[PDB]
Amino acid sequence: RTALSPGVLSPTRPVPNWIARPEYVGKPAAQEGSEPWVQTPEVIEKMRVAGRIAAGALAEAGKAVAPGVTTDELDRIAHEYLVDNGAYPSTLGYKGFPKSCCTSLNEVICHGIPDSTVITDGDIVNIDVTAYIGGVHGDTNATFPAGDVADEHRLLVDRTREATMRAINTVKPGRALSVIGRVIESYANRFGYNVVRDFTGHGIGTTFHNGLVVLHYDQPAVETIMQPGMTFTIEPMINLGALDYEIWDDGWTVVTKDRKWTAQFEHTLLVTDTGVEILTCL
Ligand SMILES: CO[C@@H](C(=O)NC1Cc2ccccc2C1)[C@H](O)[C@@H](O)[C@H](O)/C=C/C(C)(C)C
Ligand SMILES: [Mn+2]
Ligand SMILES: [Mn+2]
Repeated sequence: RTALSPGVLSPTRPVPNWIARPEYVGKPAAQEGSEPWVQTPEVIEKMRVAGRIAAGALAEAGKAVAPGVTTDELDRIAHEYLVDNGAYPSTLGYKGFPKSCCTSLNEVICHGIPDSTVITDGDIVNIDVTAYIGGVHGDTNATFPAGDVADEHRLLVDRTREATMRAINTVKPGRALSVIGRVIESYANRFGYNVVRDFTGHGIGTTFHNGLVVLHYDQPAVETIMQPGMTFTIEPMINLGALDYEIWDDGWTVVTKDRKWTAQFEHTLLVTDTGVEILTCL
């Protein structure tokens, strides 16, 4: 189709009052960035719940991706899943973000705002859902095809899923955190793709972005070694075209400047005593 432009947002969706809000709702910023990177066993138990719920909501929204649906509808479906399972949608009110997930079509790198945009045949759409429950967060995203997607776009989506999975498989106690982005970027560059730098994965736990940064490109200056009980996301955004990007007037939606398409996948991971566990499985 043509380059995307913003549509119209629906009103704020209410959350039942008994579901606890993260502290950052309504505030300019969150109290995050200095929390421990290794979680207690009690928080890891709570994060398995949050991760399962976020994974259910992402799958339920994903089922609705089809030509003719709006991105606003994918948000209604994710929102209703979260609140029916007693979770707060962590994006809603983080730095004023106005919706309960991010929906990023085609050339949107990330942080697309669900709205009246209608998906058509051949689009790809990333849906990114985070659940807050039990005082902890779980964060996952995936790119879904709508209709008959062109080969070059189907391959970019399947290879971005593959790069994410190959990076997950490196996680274990003692591994250098920098191996994640060496594996992702070495694999993506086999095909001529370019791995986004300015947006990264992150530690997550009782806070959304806890100060730990997970890079998806090769950066051996990072000295961090993975520890049992560390929790973080791997969420590479991979571009067909160049890395240059622009931000829309809403101050959220990030688009490639050349309008070439881009895909992303994300899980929340636990470093176990021997390897890795995906917490955002249902
Ligand atoms: C691509 O997006 C990731 C992202 O911006 N990382 C940054 C890594 C990092 C490191 C330190 C501090 C903040 C951050 C955010 C983000 O974590 C998404 O996965 C999340 O679902 C969306 C969150 C909103 C839209 C509410 C922001
Ligand atoms: Mn996410
Ligand atoms: Mn994330």
